[PDB]
Amino acid sequence: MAIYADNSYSIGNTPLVRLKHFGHNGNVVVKIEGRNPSYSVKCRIGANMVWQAEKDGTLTKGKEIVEPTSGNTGIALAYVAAARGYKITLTMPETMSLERKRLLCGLGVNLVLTEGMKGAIAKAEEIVASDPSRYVMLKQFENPANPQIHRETTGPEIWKDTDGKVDVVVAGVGTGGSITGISRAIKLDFGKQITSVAVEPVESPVISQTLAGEEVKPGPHKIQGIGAGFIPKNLDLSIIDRVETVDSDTALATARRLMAEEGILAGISSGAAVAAADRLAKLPEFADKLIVVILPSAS
Amino acid sequence: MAIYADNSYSIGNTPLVRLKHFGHNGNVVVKIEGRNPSYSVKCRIGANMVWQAEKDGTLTKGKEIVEPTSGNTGIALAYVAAARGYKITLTMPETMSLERKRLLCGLGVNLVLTEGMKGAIAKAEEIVASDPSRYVMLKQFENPANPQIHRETTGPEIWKDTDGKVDVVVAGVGTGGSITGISRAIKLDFGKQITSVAVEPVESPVISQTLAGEEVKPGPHKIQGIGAGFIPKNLDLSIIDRVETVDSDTALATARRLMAEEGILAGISSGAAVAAADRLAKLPEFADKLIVVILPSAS
Repeated sequence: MAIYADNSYSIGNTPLVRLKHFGHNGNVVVKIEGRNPSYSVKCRIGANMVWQAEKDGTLTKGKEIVEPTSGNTGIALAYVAAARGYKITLTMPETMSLERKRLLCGLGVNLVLTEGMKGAIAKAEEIVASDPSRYVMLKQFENPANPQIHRETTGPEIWKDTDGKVDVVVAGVGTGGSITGISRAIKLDFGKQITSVAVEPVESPVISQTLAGEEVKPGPHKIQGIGAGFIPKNLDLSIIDRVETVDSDTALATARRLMAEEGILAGISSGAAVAAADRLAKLPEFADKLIVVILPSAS
Repeated sequence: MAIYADNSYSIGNTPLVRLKHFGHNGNVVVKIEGRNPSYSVKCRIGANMVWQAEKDGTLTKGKEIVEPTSGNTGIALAYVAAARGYKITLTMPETMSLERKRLLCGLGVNLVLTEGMKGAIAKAEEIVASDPSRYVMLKQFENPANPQIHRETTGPEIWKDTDGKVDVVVAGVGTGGSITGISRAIKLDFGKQITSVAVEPVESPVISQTLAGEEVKPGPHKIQGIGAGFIPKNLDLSIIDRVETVDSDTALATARRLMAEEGILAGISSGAAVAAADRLAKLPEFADKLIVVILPSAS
């Protein structure tokens, strides 16, 4: 019966856990996206972007994946390329975690060394163009199969596990696919007018500055996985009800609290997402509303 | 609806994935116990041992857990003590991973430094006896709630997800609870005469030497999580059909293969368990039999 044909098909069905030391009488529940292959939410889009390029015939036997590693998107693509027998080439800067090196190289990846993150993007492109018929780039910030997998899985899991009671969905934005696809699932396919809340670093609040017509001022920050410093094409502004900003220290402190007080290990961007939800959760406005927060990764 | 009241209740329902480059035409399927809170199988027993001591009244508000950290059992207990509001004290040797230190201390654990693993056991005991009314020791190698949680969850998940077709269950033995409880579920509660296969390091094959009446010769090895060098009280010899030995290098190489060829990240003890299953899987004897292998952890 329920035996997945490869590890890519095992993505998702991640759990909902109620928070005890956050929110107001249990109105904050978290979706633990770390209970995933490759230990992050990115497994969903790594699988679906590979899957869709197969349906497209833009990806076939003997074609080699190339992608600019967005830390976690590289691991997810790596494990999927290995699960489906594709050669893969990832590009990311000159250092990062030497654990991420050993892991990617352990996953059978061919890794490419560039000199920042806009810089790594380049050497992927000149590698793709080095031979356009051997190489496919998936482009995670604009590939519609990124939000589409969330509209098809992440959103519906939230709908089913909350029996339709979900009132607010809180999610940080890196590529924007999670909140776009979730919000699309619940508003458009299920028909409930929830409050979609994007979270971004207060140190780089380009979504807030954009929507307010203010000067867009990207800046350095420590909240890994969100705050790309621009509006991704996979972030559908038309569906964002509200934007919440969080600073790195609060985002970190919140991650520590989730561990010590809830027994939940999550990355700093989950701490940012929880801090934002807790803020909403303690407005009387949201006192009797079920808030669901995405925890995108483990650590 | 499906919202867990704390992280301890979210244990389990881990997935089955068919292996492509192991076994004979798909007869090896793996159970990814790393898709668990705390990223290992031990989450199941950390929860259930805490839960059962609560039912017992051997553990109540204000009592402080003490336990000799078996690497992964410490992390699982840590996250459960935090999820249920217990103070916890774990004992393990003088070094290990300074990441495990930061994680345990991050999980709110009070950590105790001893000078080997039989040595760490001692300072827990003299801490418990330092005040028997404040401290509870759970004793993972002999506590029946360890195999009992596998008879209640792990076994039945295997039964349901294979629609009863599971013929062989392959599992490494540290405390012995996984294979005991699984085998008890399938043989005794469901009534199928499967082949229960224990895996142990060839460098320390005390189960094989015992069952053969030979000299029991424990020895050093690198397969972390199994091979305690003795017969645990939670390992029910009466239910073991077969014992398979695996060396550290093969166990490691197999873990690498699972990553590079299957896209599955698992620890070295999962590599040992897969190597053993692959051996069985390529006996004509087992050619038309579904083999389920426990992958106990991520890394």
